[PDB]
Amino acid sequence: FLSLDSPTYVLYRDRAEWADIDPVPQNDGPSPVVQIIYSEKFRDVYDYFRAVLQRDERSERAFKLTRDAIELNAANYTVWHFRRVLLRSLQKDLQEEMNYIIAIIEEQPKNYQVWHHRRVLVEWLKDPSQELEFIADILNQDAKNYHAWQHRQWVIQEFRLWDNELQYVDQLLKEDVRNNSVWNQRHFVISNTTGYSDRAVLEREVQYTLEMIKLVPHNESAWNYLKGILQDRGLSRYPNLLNQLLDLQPSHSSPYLIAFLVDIYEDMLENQCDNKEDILNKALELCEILAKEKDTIRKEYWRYIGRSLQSKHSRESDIPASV
Amino acid sequence: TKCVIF
Amino acid sequence: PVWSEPLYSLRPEHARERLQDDSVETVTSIEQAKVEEKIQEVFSSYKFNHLVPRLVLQREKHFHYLKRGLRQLTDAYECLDASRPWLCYWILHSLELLDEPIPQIVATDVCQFLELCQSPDGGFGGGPGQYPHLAPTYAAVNALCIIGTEEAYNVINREKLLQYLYSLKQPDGSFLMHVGGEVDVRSAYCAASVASLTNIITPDLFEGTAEWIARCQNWEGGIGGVPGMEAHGGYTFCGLAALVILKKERSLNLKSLLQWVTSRQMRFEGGFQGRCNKLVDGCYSFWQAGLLPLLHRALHAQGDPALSMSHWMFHQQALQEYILMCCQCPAGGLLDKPGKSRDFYHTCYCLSGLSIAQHFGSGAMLHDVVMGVPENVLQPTHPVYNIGPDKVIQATTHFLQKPVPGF
Ligand SMILES: CC(C)=CCC/C(C)=C/CC/C(C)=C/CONC(=O)CP(=O)(O)O
Ligand SMILES: [Zn+2]
Repeated sequence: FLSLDSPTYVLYRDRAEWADIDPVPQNDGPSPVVQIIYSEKFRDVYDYFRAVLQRDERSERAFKLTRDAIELNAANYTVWHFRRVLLRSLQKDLQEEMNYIIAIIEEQPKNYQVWHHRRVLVEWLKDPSQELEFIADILNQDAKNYHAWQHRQWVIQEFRLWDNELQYVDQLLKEDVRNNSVWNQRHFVISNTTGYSDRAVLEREVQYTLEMIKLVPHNESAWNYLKGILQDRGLSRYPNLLNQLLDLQPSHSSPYLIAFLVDIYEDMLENQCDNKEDILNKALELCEILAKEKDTIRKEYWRYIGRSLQSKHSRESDIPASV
Repeated sequence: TKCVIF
Repeated sequence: PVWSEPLYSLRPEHARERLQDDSVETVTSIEQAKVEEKIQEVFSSYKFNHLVPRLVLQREKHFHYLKRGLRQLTDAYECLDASRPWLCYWILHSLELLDEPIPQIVATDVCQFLELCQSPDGGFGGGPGQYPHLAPTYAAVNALCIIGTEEAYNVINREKLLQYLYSLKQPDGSFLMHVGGEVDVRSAYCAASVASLTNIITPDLFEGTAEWIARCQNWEGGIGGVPGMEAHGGYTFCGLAALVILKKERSLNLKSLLQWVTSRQMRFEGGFQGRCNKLVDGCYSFWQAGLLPLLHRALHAQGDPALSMSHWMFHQQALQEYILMCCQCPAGGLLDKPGKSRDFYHTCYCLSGLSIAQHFGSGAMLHDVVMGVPENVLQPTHPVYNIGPDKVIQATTHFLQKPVPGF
């Protein structure tokens, strides 16, 4: 009815229809700590919210009051709980509430409560028909909104709406191939549909990624995805990978490619490859280059890896102390 | 512009 | 040498750490370039002003900022009206790190206020009369332990707290943040943190919790809010810290985790980002860097022989430089990054991260690294609870004197 931002907005203590209710002041105690000096509007709304909550007045006016309390602080989970109590108790039209939450999320998309509220509504209605499109609009403003992606995964998983998501993922990767959220979503979709075991799928993904790596060699997301989808089966399980990466050394080098090489060498030494020693030195050389020149911010990590490899892969690693 | 964690 | 620059971020080679966008511009590279340009200005300020650099932690200013906030806040904090126990915790911990005494007048007033925030059903709410919630419950307990007096400890109703935790426990091992609320890894950490400190952990309270948390580790090596989600420093800290409390860190692939977090430190800025391809932020100086002390302890517990005996596995010097040169507000308090305004949240975590970066300790071994003036050294913080290590010991010892509710 009367918006919190309306020029003709009136404090609740000045509203006739609320005259029967005595506001309930916040009980901060005798000598308060971290006491917030609330504005007039804020304190007035919450003093009345405290009153309806206390009386557990499940009325239309209380329902409208929660909208203002939420507007003043959408992070107040207690108000959201009461609002949901009122939604059911008063038999409120949930589609109308859906329109309401769609608007609140648009203005405060990084809030936890708003997304949880929307989820509850979808659950109550058992209707995901508006979700992918609504989320798409939010992601169009912040392509990395964590809550948005989390809600999207939930909807897709619960209502089995996998059919067009990979396509959606390709669209956003086109827009920004560096969007780590989209790479995560790509792995989410594939994992729950075909899986990465089907060799045709794994092949397709690796080709796609190496192709993306060529276009933007310093994009860490493509590299992490490449490693993420092959590390479980073991990098050494794929002999051509190493060679092909060494071929990008010239015109596509980066501390990322050098790092991957070390991971490949590491797994090779873990699955006792040929030229045990030759591979180790190749690895320690790279670890040093990274720690001293190519990636010094991670010097402590690279020196640790170098040490770890040395510790269990040097020719003298399995040799008795007496020898 | 601020961090939200709850 | 006389030509040698002691500050890592001001060395000539450092210029090579600037972003290489491969002439392919996207929203991500553009935003990253903007930050680096602003950070470069800060680094270059001394040179362009013809002054010798001096990294000073503005203790005096931060103290005034905290001292006042602990008592009164402007309406700018209306957005945190449902998180007042957090304000108590953030501020009290910052004062603790800065080694500033907590007057018993204050301590008792904090205790009384948190008491008003405690729910009849158990747990603490974000303010008097608010329903209980695991986030403010975690903050409340931490604040009371920082105070560490008999009065503070006695505020916590252990029987109800445990009852509250049980009412939120789910069949899959997870916990709701509050009744009718959302589920994510934060709840596991909040629950395990308050339950372990107050000694109320029963045999089945955390059944399946370690497994649920392990399901949140993804292809990236890091941990997401829920199974399937992108890896994030906030959720990763919660996941690992909770697992450490439950002594189940091994349920995770610690190696992929280690590789992921170390990659989260920005080569140019020196600070950490919260997730791959996003921006540096001072609060991650704790959520991210704080993982290294946890990983060090876990790997060492497995007998890892390659573990350094003097440093954490991240550039301690660079982190301190980022925080000291880019995260302090001249009026007191700390912040996200240059251009962002101060707040108690960042004041708490920037200092916590600074402490982590200054103090290394693996059992008997102890090595410090204090960049800038020696007065910059802070009190150490416990990597699991983020309160003084002495306060953790004191609190746990005290509650072990009590019997786990219901025996
Ligand atoms: C004990 C608690 C309550 C820990 C939680 C700590 C954090 C930092 C949680 C973050 C949750 C999250 C991923 C929120 C989404 O919004 N955040 C961002 O987008 C910030 P960034 O760009 O740095 O990822
Ligand atoms: Zn932050």
